[PDB]
Amino acid sequence: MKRTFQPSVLKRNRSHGFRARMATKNGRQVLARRRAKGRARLTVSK
Amino acid sequence: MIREERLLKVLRAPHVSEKASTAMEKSNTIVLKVAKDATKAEIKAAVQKLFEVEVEVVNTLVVKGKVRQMTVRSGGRVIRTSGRRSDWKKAYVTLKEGQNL
Amino acid sequence: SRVCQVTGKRPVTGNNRSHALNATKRRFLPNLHSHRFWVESEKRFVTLRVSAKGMRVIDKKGIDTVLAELRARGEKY
Amino acid sequence: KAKELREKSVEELNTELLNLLREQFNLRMQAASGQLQQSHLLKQVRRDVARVKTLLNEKAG
Amino acid sequence: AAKIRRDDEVIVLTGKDKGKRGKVKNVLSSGKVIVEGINLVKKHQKPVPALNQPGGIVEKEAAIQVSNVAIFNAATGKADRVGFRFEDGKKVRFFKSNSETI
Amino acid sequence: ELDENLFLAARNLHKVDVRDATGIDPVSLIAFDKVVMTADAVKQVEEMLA
RNA sequence: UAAGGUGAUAUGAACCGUUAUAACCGGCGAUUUCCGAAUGGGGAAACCCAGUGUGUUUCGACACACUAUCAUUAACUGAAUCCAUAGGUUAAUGAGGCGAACCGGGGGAACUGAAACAUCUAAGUACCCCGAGGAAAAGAAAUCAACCGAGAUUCCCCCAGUAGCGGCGAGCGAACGGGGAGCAGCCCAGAGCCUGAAUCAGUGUGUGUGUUAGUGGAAGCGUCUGGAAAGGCGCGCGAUACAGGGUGACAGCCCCGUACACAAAAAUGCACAUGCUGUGAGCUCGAUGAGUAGGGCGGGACACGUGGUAUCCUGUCUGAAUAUGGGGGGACCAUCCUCCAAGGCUAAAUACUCCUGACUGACCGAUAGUGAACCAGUACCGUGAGGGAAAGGCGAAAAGAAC
Repeated sequence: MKRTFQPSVLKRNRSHGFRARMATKNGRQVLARRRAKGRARLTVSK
Repeated sequence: MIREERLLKVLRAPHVSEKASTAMEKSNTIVLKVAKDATKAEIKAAVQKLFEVEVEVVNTLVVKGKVRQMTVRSGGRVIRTSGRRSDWKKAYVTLKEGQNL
Repeated sequence: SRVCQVTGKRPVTGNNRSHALNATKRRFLPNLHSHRFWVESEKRFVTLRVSAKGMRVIDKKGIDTVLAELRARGEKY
Repeated sequence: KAKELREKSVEELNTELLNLLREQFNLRMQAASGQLQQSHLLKQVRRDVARVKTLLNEKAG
Repeated sequence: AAKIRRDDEVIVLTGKDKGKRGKVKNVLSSGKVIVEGINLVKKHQKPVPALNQPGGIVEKEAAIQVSNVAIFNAATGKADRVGFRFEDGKKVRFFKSNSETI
Repeated sequence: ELDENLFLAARNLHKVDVRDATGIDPVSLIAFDKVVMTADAVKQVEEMLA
């Protein structure tokens, strides 16, 4: 059966990547929270 | 033109392997480790100047490093660590007719 | 936005109150209009978004005075 | 080392820098090829190069 | 500002070697010293043909606390404490019981 | 009065406390084995205690 | 400041140093890849592609600098269109982004309580957004009072759970006045006479005092048990030092310290004193903030839910007097009392702690205390936002077990 995760690097980066987070102020607020928590990986960007 | 300091930077080491030895003894080809950002023109100039040989052509590839695992002890306690070895660039330098080291 | 360029009037919020006193949020809007004003000194028409109150103010003070005020505030016209 | 280096001029400091860079390259080749029992020379030449171009940068105003 | 250097004749104050004397060989940064032939331990040396040999059981000096030794006066023949003072603009050590420079 | 000479000489003795006759407190009067008061201190303590 | 060093892992190797230019510590510099506001254009962060100059070249090419947007200002040029504006190019200056709480402002719930629920409550709370500072805000009476008087703001304790508000239910809840902390008032709406006339900001020197490395510090031995003495026993000594920590068991006198007394090439904070720079002083005449006060309509704020409703704000429509004038004194009127709106500035007492140092605890002691005593915001889980652990202890010393 087809499962929900159907990976694609281009779609991954376009949806949750660093430049996508930086494009809006809500996404920029996501990054600030993750910096405050001290996350080792800020985004899915790799 | 490439400055001499750049040339003294771009060459890292001869690369030793049986593929390298066979290449030298078959095709007059020299295998080196080079700076990861060294272009083929830079490698050509560096070999031609620092080794005093005449170069036919340069072929390059990037080698991805592997994950290496070993332990470090930190205050009377051994902890397992993991990390990736750094990437490096390999040059296949074909010599016209000269003899190298 | 819905801001008068002379008086600075802008939308404010308040309550709708029913006979049973149910309160729902509402908005009070300024009586904004776009008008071409004849500036005698500059021999041209200047268009400003003004409320009717601002138009009365222009009548009282003259267009040149309020244009000077707008320049002082940095407002662009 | 920095004293008599400071006594030299810009052109002499460039010649010294070039000589140190060639010496560094030769040492690197030696170390790679399994020679160079004297491993301490690498750091020595690295710090000499740093000193020389510190002096060079401070000569240029 | 150390009070114990390399060639100091010291006397052990505590620890199964009281009264023994020897020269300091090394001063470790952890506040410990190696004194010639006092704190002897028996090391079970594993064989390593690359650099050493079959190994066997060897005797080495083990480090001892600096607080556990005292500078030896050799004039009074006893342990002594050491202070600091300036002579000709130079810091020097002197025996506290004797006031003589070391 | 507070004598600085007396105060300094008593700092390092741990079972001795020097007080000012206005710094007396109920616990310290009970705690120490003996209480020594000068006559001036006695008069001052009377004045405080009426 | 130094007899030891080349961070941990770390053993080793190759070396550096021993009055002084080894290492270490502090001030000031230098270097400071790429991404990121990211700013030459682009982009799926850490990558792709340039343009214009300057210089170099072994003619292959190479090095360096600049080139974002917006705001303000200036120069140049320049449409319909004559003048002119709009527009365009180029310069100079500034901004931009991040960050814990505190602060001001623009918006603004519901659960809940009312033993149901709609007025009301929760609550102008949570939350979103904008902006600033070391604090912010407020602030120099169109204020109170009561026929006596006080004299700008802010904060604490009372007044007082009072007077009131209130499906007069649930609930909300003052002021007057009193005691304290702290405490300076000024300027424009304008001319003359005098005139830099102190003032306040900026800069430069000098002194003082801190901060950023440091220095010296004072005194114990014998013996018993014991693996080891700091313990027992005996006899001594220091104390402006018996805070604390370590050392083979519990040390004032073994060590590091502690009391106390000193120290700064250099960079800086704060006080003063000076030098200069803009500033303005003082006197006399004046002037005294209009689409404003007030009003009608709809809302909101005041403890105050429209009520008999004072006062404040204003979305909408109106609209004075202007010092022989105006505002307020809880509907309203008359007396008489008090103040002078429609322009501004202003320290202290007050709020907080991402962070730095010292000290403290009838606070915890590894299922506790931070989620995290440990390489933890990690492993792992989730597309993502996000969630999120478990895991400390050989011994005094590795002497960590040759054979």
